[PDB]
Amino acid sequence: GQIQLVQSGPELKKPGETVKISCKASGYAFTNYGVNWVKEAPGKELKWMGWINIYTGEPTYVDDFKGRFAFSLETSASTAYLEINNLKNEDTATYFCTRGDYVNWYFDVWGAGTTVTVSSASTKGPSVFPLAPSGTAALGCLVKDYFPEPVTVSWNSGALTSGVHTFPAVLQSSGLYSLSSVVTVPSSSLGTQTYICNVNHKPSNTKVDKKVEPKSCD
Amino acid sequence: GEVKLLESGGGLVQPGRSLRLSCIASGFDFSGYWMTWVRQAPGKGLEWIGDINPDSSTINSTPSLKDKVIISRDNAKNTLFLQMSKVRSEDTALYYCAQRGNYVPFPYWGQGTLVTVSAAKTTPPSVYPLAPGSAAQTNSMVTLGCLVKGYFPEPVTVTWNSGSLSSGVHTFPAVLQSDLYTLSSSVTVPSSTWPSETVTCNVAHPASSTKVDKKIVPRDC
Amino acid sequence: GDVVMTQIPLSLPVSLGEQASISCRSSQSLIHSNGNTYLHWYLQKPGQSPKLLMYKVSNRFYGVPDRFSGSGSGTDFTLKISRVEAEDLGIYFCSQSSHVPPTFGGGTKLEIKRTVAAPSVFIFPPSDEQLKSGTASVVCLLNNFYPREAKVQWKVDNALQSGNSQESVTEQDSKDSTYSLSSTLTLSKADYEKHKVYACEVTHQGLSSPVTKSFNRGEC
Amino acid sequence: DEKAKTAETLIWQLFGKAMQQSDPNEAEKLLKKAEELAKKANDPRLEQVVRQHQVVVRFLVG
Amino acid sequence: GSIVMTQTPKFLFVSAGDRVTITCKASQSVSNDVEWYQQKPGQSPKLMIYFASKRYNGVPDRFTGSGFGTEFTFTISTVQAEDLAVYFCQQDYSSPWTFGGGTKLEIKRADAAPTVSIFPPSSEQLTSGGASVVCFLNNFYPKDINVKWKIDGSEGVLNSWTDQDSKDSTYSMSSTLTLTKDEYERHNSYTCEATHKTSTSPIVKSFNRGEC
Ligand SMILES: CC(=O)[C@H]1CC[C@H]2[C@@H]3CCC4=CC(=O)CC[C@]4(C)[C@H]3CC[C@]12C
Repeated sequence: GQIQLVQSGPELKKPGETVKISCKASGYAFTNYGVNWVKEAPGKELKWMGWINIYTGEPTYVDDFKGRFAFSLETSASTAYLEINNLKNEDTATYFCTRGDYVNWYFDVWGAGTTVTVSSASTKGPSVFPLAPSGTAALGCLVKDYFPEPVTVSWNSGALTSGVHTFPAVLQSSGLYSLSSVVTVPSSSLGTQTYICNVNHKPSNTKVDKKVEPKSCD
Repeated sequence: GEVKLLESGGGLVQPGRSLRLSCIASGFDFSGYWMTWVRQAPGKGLEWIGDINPDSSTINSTPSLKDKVIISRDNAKNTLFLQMSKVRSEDTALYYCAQRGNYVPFPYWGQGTLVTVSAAKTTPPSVYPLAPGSAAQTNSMVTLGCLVKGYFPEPVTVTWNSGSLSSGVHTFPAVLQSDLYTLSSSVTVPSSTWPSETVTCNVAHPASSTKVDKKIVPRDC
Repeated sequence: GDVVMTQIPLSLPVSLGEQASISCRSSQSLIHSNGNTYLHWYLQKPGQSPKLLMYKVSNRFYGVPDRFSGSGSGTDFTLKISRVEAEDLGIYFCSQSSHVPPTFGGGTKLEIKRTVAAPSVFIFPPSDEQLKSGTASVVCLLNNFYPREAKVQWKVDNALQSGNSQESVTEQDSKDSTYSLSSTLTLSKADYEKHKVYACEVTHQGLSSPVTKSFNRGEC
Repeated sequence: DEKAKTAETLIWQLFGKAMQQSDPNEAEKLLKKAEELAKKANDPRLEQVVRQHQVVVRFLVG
Repeated sequence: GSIVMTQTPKFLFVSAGDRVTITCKASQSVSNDVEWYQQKPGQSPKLMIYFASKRYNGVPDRFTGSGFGTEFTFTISTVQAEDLAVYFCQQDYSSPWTFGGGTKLEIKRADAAPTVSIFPPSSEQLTSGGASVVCFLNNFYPKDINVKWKIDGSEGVLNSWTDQDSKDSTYSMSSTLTLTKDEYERHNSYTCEATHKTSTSPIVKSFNRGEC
């Protein structure tokens, strides 16, 4: 079979809790390599967390990652577990489990990565407001105050796809997210074509259809 | 097919008036690339005038010409327009329209049109034959010519037998004197071809819209 | 302490069909005692896990195309691509294993190069529905420009604002390779109603002068 | 080569035995036996593997 | 302020087969946004090099471009006969976009004597009241040359020089003498005399109005 590592899905937690991530190996002799853990923070460098040896199970950590982190093994099921206690807001990151070799010392097989997000904000639906237009005019919809990611934005139920820009979401100070979706249309068609933006946020089960019109300056 | 850019609207304009130049593009998607107007003074280096984006939202122009020129485009007819107001003698030049592409800067250039700002009056050219004397028929090659005198303004196009004769033709630059231009054009042909075959010089002056065909005839001695 | 890896440059614009070069520099000697130099090069594509490209300075991992080459020694190492393709875009970074613990470089991003282009600027005021909630968001949009470096400033009655505006940037376009930027300014209702004239000022390398888009509260 | 694969399996087994040992002398004896087996196999790659295993074992256990 | 591009050298006199180099220098960093154009006499500019190292489609391999920062170079390994032109360097790093002064390339060759022909005024110009006597000097080198008009042996003169031919690299000159009809008819002998480097004695072409 194809040599691979499989990791669990994303994790959302609140401060003070404990999380456990699994990494299952398939396709080779599990006891002839080493299992290394790597942490990637948003906008930072990859940082080696530590490694566990299959022969004896003794883990080795860097100085920065001692105490709150734990490595464990289940050799019969060919699984490695990473346990995190006393979560903070600085632990939101993506974790990879990778295989390390004993003869050339590289990391050749990597897992898909598990995302861990810690925040004290609760689930909330989005709010949609029209950025109204006022030979080419630009308009759009602003999505504000929703948590957590992600939301899907479509125009005319997917009928319009040319020139649509959907910017990545940014975290506000209060702990909620916001984004904007814009599109440019010919000026002559503003008074004839009905433009509707559809926003879908699955975790809150919220679907909103907002109609964008030229501002009634009259 | 081949990318073609064709300018029009040039010629003579009196000082203080307004000028409108057009440039038609064909052979590519006109609504996808930036379009640029550039100019060159006679005998000098190139100077950049400005450019415009596909949907006429942003226009870049040289700071020294920001208040004098207006650029526009029409994707319906594949056309680009330049308008200038209160032109002076310093604007006598040759204008090119160029395409500005995404991955190549200025890959295609037009032919360019000549703009002359002067207070003189248009005068049709005078075309005279230049036949060799009786003592100039002793060589295997013989030279004939046509003299274009007393025209204004530039340019005039001189061809020999509607462009069939292209080798051995020298066309000297015109000389300006008393607000009138004068030039001569010479052609060297084998002595066995003339006067057996007809040689005719065609002179075209678009500014005065005058086309003259003058046959080279041996001197009536 | 830990060996520090510095990579040059941070962003590398290259065109398809040409050669590219990336430099990695360590803080100290990477030559191990037994004689081998453990410097490795990894590549990561958007939305995927990193994949090994080169191991031990100049060897090539199985499956890697022959156009990748590596060289260097001491504390200077270099990776060279003879003919870039569409699938070689991503983030490349070096790593060492000669001194505990292994460390990773900052990463160099490869992107397509094209000509300069100025942005188109638009400004959107706050709607009435948001104003009924007690907040006001003003949006400034820069459309289809290149390169990535542009500066946006917010002026409220000719006073420069600071510390309440957030920016967002899209990825490079797949058809003509341009960007787009959005700047949002957030105000409370009282502060929004204390002033009249709002302006967004844009400075870009492809524009001869800064561009100001402004409006007045309550007007049209 | 079947003999090379068998020798490689034996070398890896000896390395595993050495990794979980408490007396460095026993690990040294096991590594010497592995080196002798590699020499009998007449393969430079096996000798390289044994040399690397010696370094790793001496670092981790010693 | 506008970025100033200085290009050297202004003139180049090289023989066929040699190698030439042109240097374009900026007043401040322009990264690698430099393009090199070639313009032949009387035609549109043609793009040769873009992005300071890349070669445009159809360009022969003997043209190379290099440089970075504030200095760039344009190199021709083997100059041919049809490479006579004017070359420009342009930057588009920051608006406004500025062009260099341009280098004019000229070709040397062996010295050649001129061919001299003379033409009396035509009948129609005489009917119009004027008289133009023309003297054509074709295919000589180098450009330096002296032309003298002699009416009845006694020494309204306009001189025109063509651009260097791109095939055989020679210069041709037209000398025009403009007079009134009466002045032309008051004299018979007219002589065009050429003094050139290729000879120590002037080439004399003479005609008489009475003769035809
Ligand atoms: C098998 C494995 O995962 C490899 C990857 C990185 C390797 C380590 C890299 C650093 C190192 C250097 C040495 O000289 C001793 C062995 C060690 C400590 C290596 C032991 C084996 C490791 C942990």
